[PDB]
Amino acid sequence: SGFRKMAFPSGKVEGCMVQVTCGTTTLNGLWLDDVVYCPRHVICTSEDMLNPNYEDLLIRKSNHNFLVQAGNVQLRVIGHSMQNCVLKLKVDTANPKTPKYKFVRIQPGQTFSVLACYNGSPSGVYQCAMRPNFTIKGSFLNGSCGSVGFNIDYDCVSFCYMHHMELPTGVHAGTDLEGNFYGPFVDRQTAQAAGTDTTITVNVLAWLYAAVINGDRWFLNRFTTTLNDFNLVAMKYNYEPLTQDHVDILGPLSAQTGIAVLDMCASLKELLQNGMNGRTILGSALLEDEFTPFDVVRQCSGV
Amino acid sequence: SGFRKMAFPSGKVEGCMVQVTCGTTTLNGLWLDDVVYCPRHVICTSEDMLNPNYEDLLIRKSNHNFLVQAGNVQLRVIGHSMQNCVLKLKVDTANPKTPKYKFVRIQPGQTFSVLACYNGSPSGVYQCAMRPNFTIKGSFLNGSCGSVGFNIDYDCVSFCYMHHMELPTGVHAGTDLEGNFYGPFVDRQTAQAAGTDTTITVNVLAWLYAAVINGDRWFLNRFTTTLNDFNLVAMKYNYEPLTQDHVDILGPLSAQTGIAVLDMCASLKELLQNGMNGRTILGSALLEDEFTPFDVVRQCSGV
Ligand SMILES: *C(=O)[C@H](C[C@@H]1CCCNC1=O)NC(=O)[C@H](CC(C)C)NC(=O)[C@H](Cc1ccccc1)NC(=O)/C=C/c1ccccc1
Ligand SMILES: *C(=O)[C@H](C[C@@H]1CCCNC1=O)NC(=O)[C@H](CC(C)C)NC(=O)[C@H](Cc1ccccc1)NC(=O)/C=C/c1ccccc1
Repeated sequence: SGFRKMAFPSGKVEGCMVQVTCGTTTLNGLWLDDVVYCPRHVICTSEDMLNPNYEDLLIRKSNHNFLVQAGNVQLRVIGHSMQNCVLKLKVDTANPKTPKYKFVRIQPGQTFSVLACYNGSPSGVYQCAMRPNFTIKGSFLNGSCGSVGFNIDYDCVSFCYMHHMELPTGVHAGTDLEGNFYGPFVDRQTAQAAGTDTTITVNVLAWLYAAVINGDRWFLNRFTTTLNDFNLVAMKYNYEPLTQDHVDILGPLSAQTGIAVLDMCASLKELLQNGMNGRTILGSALLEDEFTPFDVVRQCSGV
Repeated sequence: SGFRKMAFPSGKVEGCMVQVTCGTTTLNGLWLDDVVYCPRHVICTSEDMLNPNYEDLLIRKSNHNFLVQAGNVQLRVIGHSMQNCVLKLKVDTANPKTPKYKFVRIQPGQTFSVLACYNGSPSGVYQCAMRPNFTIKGSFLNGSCGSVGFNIDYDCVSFCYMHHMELPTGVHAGTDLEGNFYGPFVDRQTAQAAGTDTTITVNVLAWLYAAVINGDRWFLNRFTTTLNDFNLVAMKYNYEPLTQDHVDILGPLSAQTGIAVLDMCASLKELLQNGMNGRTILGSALLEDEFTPFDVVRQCSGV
């Protein structure tokens, strides 16, 4: 028993982290085979933060402008290119620690582990969800760029996030590993706003099932609702619409607990309209939406 | 900026996990140099559970009754001994991945990272605190015994916890790596109940400082209190007494924010007496007590 915000074991990714310096700017790089991936804004100066044209800063760079350090071993850069908002630095050594890996782009509402690093050295690991507005609520300080997000399936690391920036609201924005930003953000010093966020309804339901599996039952009731009547309540509270595919995805948790999805929806509607009246669910006084149905099944395997 | 429950990178410990089987019972072991450490209840059977004489059970075992597997490689057990509630299995191979390490026993109120494992294979990593009643609120299923808790300083792994059991309340109990239980628990079958828990006051104050560092300021006030008057309120709400050493430990966070410790205590008193009136702090509607002052400093480093 127990339910915790759990990250994937980070060992396979730790072996991929290097330090990339260009000018007086240092950040993190991801070393896979003979390529190091890093945010392209490593080539920017104090003087070009509002109007940066990145082909040219790049055209004006040479291979020797990039110092790549793996531990205390210097890697020789033998080629450089831009891929959207990331740089690909070809180095003269394939990383012997390269895991089996994939570059996947994730969907809002999906979760991943972040390995926070500074100067190529990992600091900590934690779980994040991609918000409906394509930001993430992380923990990132100056020097955290090149910190990657990932999932692991058996021995294959699916990289999904590279960190680039913090917004004025304190939330975080980045790219997939092809260098394409999540959301309407750009790698400039512009104060940018994300759109309005919403709550990931299917995840809240999954976490309620986690609660039941773990013995928290006080919020259950006889009642059931229709999908239509639930979604009318959901939109009033800034919750995302629940689709039939969401209902289907919750099937296995529904079967394990014997609580029909639309029954659990009736509990959620009451929680939304009444609050908790001083009680907690799995140690929380708020409704939690950063656990996917997969996250619950993986962790609550067998109770 | 940002504040998350963050675990240490788990790579160094992943390289130490093995699978230990004796009879029909499989659990995890910790392989350091030429010794594998595991819970001694691996040698118990279905019908000796309520009070095994472990020491009778061990004299009846031989080296070949213990099968140890590191990945896909069987390790030969060449010796076995009991140290309190753990077993030391001497193997014929020193683990080439052994980090610099220490066996430390932690205090209630301190935190550590848990690498949850099954069949010698790591599943996830998360942060735990040792409760004042010597339990931990973890996520542990059947097969997770022998999973370890640890902190990392520089590149030295300080192991502090090995998992043994779940209490009827759903919380978890284990030993240090010398096999001595945290708290009044035994690796046998009784009606084991935790003693009454309390909230870790110094940690709540540390987390309030993290909140300020991260721009959550609504709970601040212009009052200050005396340590005596605060501790009278703390005792009323099941909070641990705040000592002058606690105030001293909070010094650096006090200086960084310019909020004197006893001023922050005045905010905490009002939070305890009024609640939050529907507001949140660092995304929480409850007062969080599983971040130490060190956890905050290390993460809210330089704003
Ligand atoms: C890379 O390591 C770094 C990480 C972020 C910086 C520190 C805070 N948390 C982080 O994750 N990424 C950047 O520095 C990035 C470089 C750009 C994309 C070229 N910039 C930022 O993240 C933010 C964007 C921003 C700009 C203006 C307002 C609000 C957000 N830049 C800053 O935070 C700097 C703000 C600043 C500096 C000096 C004086 C006043 C304000
Ligand atoms: C080792 O892997 C295992 C992990 C725990 C078991 C599964 C639940 N979560 C865990 O962390 N540790 C044990 O199995 C341990 C072995 C003892 C110490 C020799 N036992 C337990 O953790 C609990 C103790 C307990 C016993 C009775 C009531 C409450 C708690 N044992 C059980 O959970 C088994 C309960 C049970 C089994 C079969 C029928 C009815 C109840």
